[PDB]
Amino acid sequence: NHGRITQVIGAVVDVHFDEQLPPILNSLEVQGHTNRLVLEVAQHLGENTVRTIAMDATEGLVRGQKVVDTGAPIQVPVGVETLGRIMNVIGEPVDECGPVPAKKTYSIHRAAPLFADQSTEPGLLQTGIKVVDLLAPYAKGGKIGLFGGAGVGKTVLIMELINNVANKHGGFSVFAGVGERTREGNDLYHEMMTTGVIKRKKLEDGKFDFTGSKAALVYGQMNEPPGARARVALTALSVAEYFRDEQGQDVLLFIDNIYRFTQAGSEVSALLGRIPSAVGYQPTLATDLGQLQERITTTKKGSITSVQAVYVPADDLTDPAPATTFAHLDATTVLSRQIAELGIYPAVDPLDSTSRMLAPEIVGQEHYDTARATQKLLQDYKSLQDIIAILGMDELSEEDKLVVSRARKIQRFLSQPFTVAEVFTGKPGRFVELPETIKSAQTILRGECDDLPEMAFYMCGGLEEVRSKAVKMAQ
Amino acid sequence: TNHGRITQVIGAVVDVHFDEQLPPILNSLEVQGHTNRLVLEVAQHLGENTVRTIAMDATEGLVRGQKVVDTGAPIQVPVGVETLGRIMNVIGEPVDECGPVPAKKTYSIHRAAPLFADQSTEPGLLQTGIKVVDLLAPYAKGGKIGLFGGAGVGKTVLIMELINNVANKHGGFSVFAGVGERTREGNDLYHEMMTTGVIKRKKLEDGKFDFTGSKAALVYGQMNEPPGARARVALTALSVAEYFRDEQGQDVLLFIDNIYRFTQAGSEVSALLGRIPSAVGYQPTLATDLGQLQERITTTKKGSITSVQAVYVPADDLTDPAPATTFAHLDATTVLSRQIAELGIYPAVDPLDSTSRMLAPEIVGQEHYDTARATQKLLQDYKSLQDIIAILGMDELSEEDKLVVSRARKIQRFLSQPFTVAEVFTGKPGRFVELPETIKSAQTILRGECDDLPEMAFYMCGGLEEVRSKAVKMAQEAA
Amino acid sequence: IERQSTPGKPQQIDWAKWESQIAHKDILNCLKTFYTNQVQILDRALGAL
Amino acid sequence: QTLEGRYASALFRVAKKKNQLEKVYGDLESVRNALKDSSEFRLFVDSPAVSVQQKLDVLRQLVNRYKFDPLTGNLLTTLVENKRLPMLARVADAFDAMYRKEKGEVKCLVTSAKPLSAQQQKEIVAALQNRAGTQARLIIDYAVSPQIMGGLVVRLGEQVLDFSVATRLDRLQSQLLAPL
Amino acid sequence: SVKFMDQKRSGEETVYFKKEDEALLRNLLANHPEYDPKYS
Amino acid sequence: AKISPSEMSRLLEERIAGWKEVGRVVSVGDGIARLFGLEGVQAGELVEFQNGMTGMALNLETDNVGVVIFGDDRSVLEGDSVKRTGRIVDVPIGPGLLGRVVDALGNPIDGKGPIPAKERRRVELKAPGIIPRKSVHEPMMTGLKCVDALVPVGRGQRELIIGDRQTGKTAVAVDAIINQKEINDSTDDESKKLYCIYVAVGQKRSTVAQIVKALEQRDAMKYTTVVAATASEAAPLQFLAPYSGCAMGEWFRDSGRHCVIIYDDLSKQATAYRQMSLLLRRPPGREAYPGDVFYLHSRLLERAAKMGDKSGGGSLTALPVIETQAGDVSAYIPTNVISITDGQIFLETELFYKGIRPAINVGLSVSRVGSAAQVKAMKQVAGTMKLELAQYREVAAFAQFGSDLDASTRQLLTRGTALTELLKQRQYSPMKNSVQVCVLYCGVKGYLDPLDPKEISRFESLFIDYINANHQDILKTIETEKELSEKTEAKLRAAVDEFVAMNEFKK
Amino acid sequence: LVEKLNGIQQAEKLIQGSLQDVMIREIVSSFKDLYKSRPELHDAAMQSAIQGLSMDPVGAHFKASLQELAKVNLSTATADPMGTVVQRVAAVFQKREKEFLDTFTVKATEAQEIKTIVDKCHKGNTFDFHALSDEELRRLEQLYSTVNNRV
Repeated sequence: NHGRITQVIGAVVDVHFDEQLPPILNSLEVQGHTNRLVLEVAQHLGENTVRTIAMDATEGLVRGQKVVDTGAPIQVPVGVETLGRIMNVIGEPVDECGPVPAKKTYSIHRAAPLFADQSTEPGLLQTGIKVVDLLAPYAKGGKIGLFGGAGVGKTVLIMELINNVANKHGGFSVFAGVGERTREGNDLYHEMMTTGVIKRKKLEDGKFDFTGSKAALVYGQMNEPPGARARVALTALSVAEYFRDEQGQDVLLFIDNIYRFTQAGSEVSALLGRIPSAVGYQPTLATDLGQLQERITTTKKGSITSVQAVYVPADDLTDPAPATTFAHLDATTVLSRQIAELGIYPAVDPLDSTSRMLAPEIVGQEHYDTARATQKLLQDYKSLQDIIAILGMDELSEEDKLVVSRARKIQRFLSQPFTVAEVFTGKPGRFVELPETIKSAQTILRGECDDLPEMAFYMCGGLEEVRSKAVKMAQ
Repeated sequence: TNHGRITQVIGAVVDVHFDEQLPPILNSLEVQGHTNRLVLEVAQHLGENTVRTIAMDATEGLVRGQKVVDTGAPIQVPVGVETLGRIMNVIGEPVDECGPVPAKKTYSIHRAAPLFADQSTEPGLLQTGIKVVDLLAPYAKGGKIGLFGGAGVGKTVLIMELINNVANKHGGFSVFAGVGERTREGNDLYHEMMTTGVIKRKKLEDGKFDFTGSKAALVYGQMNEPPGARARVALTALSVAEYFRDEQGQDVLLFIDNIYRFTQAGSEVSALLGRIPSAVGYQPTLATDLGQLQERITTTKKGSITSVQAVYVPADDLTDPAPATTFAHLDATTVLSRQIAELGIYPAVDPLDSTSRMLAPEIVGQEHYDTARATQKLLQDYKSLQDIIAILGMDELSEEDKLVVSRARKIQRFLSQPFTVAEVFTGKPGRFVELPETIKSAQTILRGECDDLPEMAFYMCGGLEEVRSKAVKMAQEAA
Repeated sequence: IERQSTPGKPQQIDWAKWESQIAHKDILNCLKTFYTNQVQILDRALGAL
Repeated sequence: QTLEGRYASALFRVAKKKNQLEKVYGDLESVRNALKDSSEFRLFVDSPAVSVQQKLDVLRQLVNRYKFDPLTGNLLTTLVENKRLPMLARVADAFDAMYRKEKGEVKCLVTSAKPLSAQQQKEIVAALQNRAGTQARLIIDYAVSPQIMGGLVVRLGEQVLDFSVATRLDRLQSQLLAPL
Repeated sequence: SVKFMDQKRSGEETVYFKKEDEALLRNLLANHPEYDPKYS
Repeated sequence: AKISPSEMSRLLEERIAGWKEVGRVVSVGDGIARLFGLEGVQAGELVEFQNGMTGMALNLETDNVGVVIFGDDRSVLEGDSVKRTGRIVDVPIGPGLLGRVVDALGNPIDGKGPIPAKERRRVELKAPGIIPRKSVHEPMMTGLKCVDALVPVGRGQRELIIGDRQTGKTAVAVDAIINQKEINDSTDDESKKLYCIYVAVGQKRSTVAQIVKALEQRDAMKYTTVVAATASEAAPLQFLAPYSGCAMGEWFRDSGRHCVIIYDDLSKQATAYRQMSLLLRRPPGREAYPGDVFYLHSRLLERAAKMGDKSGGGSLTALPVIETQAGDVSAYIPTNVISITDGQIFLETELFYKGIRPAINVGLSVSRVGSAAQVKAMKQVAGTMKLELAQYREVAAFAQFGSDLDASTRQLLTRGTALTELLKQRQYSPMKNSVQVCVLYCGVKGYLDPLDPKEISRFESLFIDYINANHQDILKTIETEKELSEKTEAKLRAAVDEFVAMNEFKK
Repeated sequence: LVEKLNGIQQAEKLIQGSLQDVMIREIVSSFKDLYKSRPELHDAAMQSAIQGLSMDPVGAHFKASLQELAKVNLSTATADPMGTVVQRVAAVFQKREKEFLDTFTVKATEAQEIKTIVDKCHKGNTFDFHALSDEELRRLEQLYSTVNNRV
């Protein structure tokens, strides 16, 4: 069906159809335009008028231009041909390697799986990181959140988790970038082509053969309108739903800056004519997120493990966006700037971090008791911060001084040099198993490492490294 | 009677169209064709023979074009000695399930306050039997009293104690108005008043009832009711009391629970009525809507109304606009605190925030005035050592300062007393402390004739005899 | 033991419902026959012991 | 109800009272046809470069130079005084859509291609015995989604009788996809 | 700092005046035998 | 069921016949529709579109009508016909809901059969008045120790569970639900059985499935029902789910039976109401909420009540849950819900990580009903426990500075540490009332002061097994008489002495 | 047994659902073809609307196809795109019923295999014992754990 543009406001387009209207969420293609401008219907307004959000820039549009309704929502290809390939929100590849020769295409918008088609089986992941392996165990087939501000190490943590999981996974995987830097996107693409996660081969006739790849890529970055930022996670979720529905495989889904999914709505609803909520957010701030999250769930067919990085504006965890997002997660990891200023990396706050897979019916009772003792120790150390800042450690008793010593020691021991940090840290990476971490924590709590110094636990992994560093520092 | 048609419906706001003879503002309209009785109160005139009204009951089930009948007068509540011993709604309807009110008269809840020429009377002293109240914040017989406090500090408990210690001895009548409080509390108050003779219900063989005696009237606009009811139920009870004041010339008591709900019930509808919100969400017409109420509550040369209003203070913030404006309308003030109730000192009255217009040497003698001011000076001196004690310790304080702290702690524990209605919380019996006894005990404690006694002998007593008895008991049990 | 004597017998399925609610009624019959053939021998062993 | 609804109701009322109906009735059709055929009167109405005095002068010249009643002239002067001249077309549509109503309705109607004088007669007589309004001046149109079966709107808003093929088909299908 | 100082103050005062009340309860009945119910 | 060819085709043939109030959609957006027509609509009634979707009419404006949709707006197309059914929004009630999982409107989602219930009930109703009520005198056994002792709960109460995220809010309610299976199995008197309703607003279906699994693993579903209005479910369903739960509970309240209802994530209801009013263009207040939040929660919580002996004697207890941010209880929603409840159960992260689980702060937590909702045998111990814990809370902060104190204060510290280590509990491990009485007796009479704190966690368990093995008669006597005579006192003391003799600990 | 009956009931329900779904889809497609093909239906619909302004071929054709379907015995039918709506729908019917019975019944090939290769090769008059057999007895045991766990 043909329609005419009547009004244009930034990332919003008002269209007029004569004969028959299109439903909501339907796609429209603008014809008198340089690129392939796509509009997603959002509302109906009467007078056979429709409101739409543009997946690209509106510079060049005219009141009178012609628009064609495709009759269905946006369609992204699916199959094993999307593997080892980048794809924007409209499915168009921007890898400069050819088209996507996939048979089937799925709609960007799908209803979530029902209540009966769900299976909450408790598993664990081997991340190789001490803090999450001890105090916030990650759930195989569940959602994981990395909450943080700017410059605390979410991207580095996601790259480490990629290195330590996806390569040792075997199944498929997906990465979505929602308003992140193109630099780090290209870096991830090249690291995957290096590590074999993406296996590109150039045939003699210019074609390519990505057979052997184990990771898809979807990128809607900061250089994109809000309409092209609020519809990328859904594309990635369709690409993963094809795998975990038909192929039956277990998939991973790493997402970078899901917050942009809301930010776009914040820079769109004002133009769509909606009343703002407390801090300018939408009244649909909870439903627009739940309709995205409920599609992420383990079922009887397959499984999606998910790792979402959640921005926290102005270091405020009480913002509505992260407040709503906290309710949808199975595991949590809240990074802090106060701990990063101490040079500790990963700057994970083990008290704000939590999980559902910490109970003794999942992990053992030695693990549970060690985790709870560490949490008690760190809370008892936090409770003395004021009196230490004002008066000093001398006012404290000896039990409190021992507590402070062990808390500083276990803080410095919960710090790990990653492999991807070697470019700006120099020190080699340290994979760490869980029982070694548990033994080290047990010993540090008991008192078998009080003789050692405090700076001997900084970036050492296990305890043999700590003891070797204490030996070398004795000189 | 005119006839109108509902035009649109938005929550508790209803627009109505008349073909002719618009009703004045504040008039009452009855909806025709509804399940139960539904009354609307005109609030604004919008134009084109259209008015905007507030429903007393829920608008669920209302239809556009439904028919409406103007009554030609605002919400008229019945009045007389027939409302006594009985519970009433905002619209005068009974909810006690005992029959209809056979009143020979009705008064409009909307009236004009008494003018300046109708002066007050002398500041009569009111004896409640409470120590800190009778000492530091004496209640006036003919003036307004305020009980400010958050949740869990003992407001309705203090009102129940005041009812037990005043309303039963009072020879005139009395009124209670529950404005958006709990229904369990309403049931408990009704049962206790039926128990303690304040209500005298006598069922008859022919199915009727007889409330002869029963010097009390009850009005309820509780939380379950919508806005429009919670706002006007206070006017209803106040008209019921104004009747006894003006005509019968009686002295009247007027207890009100959670007057703050009035303001809340304004703020719930103002934005629907088209008003712009004020600073922190309250309505613009806060001060006028509260003063039109409060100015009707005053003593005149025909009668007197002693009022006692409980004021919810959200988050223990006295800077909120509602209590900030309500403070100026009161003769006696009583502010309850959580930091004191945490110490088990009940009633948790803050004597450094409680005030009273009556505490002056010409009304209460200098034996009372100087005693009260000395108590307040002692307590402020004790408050001005908390940081020194928390940082350095009692070792640094001189013996003068230690004496001060001891006497202040003893006063703190002594102002506590057990109420009769708190037996089901403490188990202890209740006390009635007269004012000369309070003044004697306070003078003694400040003079220093009880430093030999301990401190734990005060936290449940109603005099010095009980203090000495408790100290005696603790000394005997010590050996 | 306590578990398998607390509810007693709340299961006691009634084939009048399922014969109506199901349209095949060809394998349901043999299944019910198996059920009634096994419950007999169960109660037999029970009363025998 | 709406602004144009108010002005149309006022004009209907006053012309039912004092002057006549047929004069203003013919006037509204002539004015709408001039608006939809001239293609410059519309811009004259919408443009703000035209002063209020030039507007009133051109309107009075149209009054003198055409069969025109004083009621419509007062209507136009009021719409100019209140900056509602762009609402002319809308007002005309409302006045034609309850309404323009005592004598005879105007209705829209759609087909596939040219029908015949025979079934045209049948259509008009059937719609006339249904209406019982002795005057009906209709429209023909061509939209081919409703395949050939005659859909229309007898212009009073709450009667859009959708005698069509595809519409009944889709409604039936969506009905009979019900469960059991 | 606030709950800290408040609770420290409360505990210190409680201990101090508990000791003082113990001493006064020891030395009461001697200096004030007219109140001792043992002698009444 | 039925067969296709001979039956279904005949039925559809009989179904097709049709020809010749109603309205038409004018605007559509964000799960909300604006219609033109239907002048005879009741404010609050259900509305049906021509595609199976349902809606609820709220804003009866003059020109248009504002409907909120129970699903996605892709079905509505700005011109679709719309018809009113005349029914006010209502839900089914009965024992057919027990063991089943349903949405806000009574439609099941377990996937096993329909809802066999014939009688329905309106969602929004008038709460019962002052006369058909009575005082709260029966207790509601929560299964926990600190609750059942220091913050008791009655039948007819409305008690808030307020805390931060991941503090043990849902676990308290699930233990309250699990503790009732023994009480219900050991009787056939419906006046004594306690049925349960769990309303999950805003939760995710994975969490709801985990809760259903935890209950089925313990046979705690034959007396419960669940009402899941999750995040994917539209705002009107999240708005109506708690009222649907209260409607399902009023059947128990009115039919002489008892009930308990847990509204989980009650702030998501207010979020959804904000969403609806802002998309219906109603003006906001502060933090973008409307002014009708008080009338939103009062309507819901005033339906909890204890009825008199003439209205059957039933009850409906309420246990709402609230998540605060940074412990700010000075906010608008926590303040509103606190000002309309008969108690509070505060939960803290500091206490949750210090080792106190459940992390209930017994200072801020209160219960206005109190001892009236509490057994005499538990009163006797809990009074002393509250006094001792008050003293310990007063003194411990100063004591922790390493000062040297007398023995009368060292005893206070020892007993407070003992009680604090007694009130800890594992998740999904509730206990009977008699066992709580026995354990708190052991803790209060001084059989834990010399013992080491870390040992108490097994002193409890072993003692429980001992009194469940050899001293069932004491438990039965306490359960029946609901008091501690001198005989039971002496028997319990002797049992504790025998246990301490038979066993050995670090002190 | 109860879980088995719940599963079979749900399967029957979804079968009949998909059945009526396709029964409507195919009738609709058939009418969309026949209308555009035949000239007569146009003027018939014209006359129908005209007389309706005071049965249509759509309802007529629907009712006709339903009546022709009600007495078909879809078991006796032909392949998928076989034209006549009964031949279009009975393919789906039979295929879905086969994919049902293969999941809530044992297959005759599985029967025949063991009946003819495994069991009677042991012994006759009573089929006494089983040491006289290969290791594939273990496979027979696995077959047991399939069969009883599908039935």
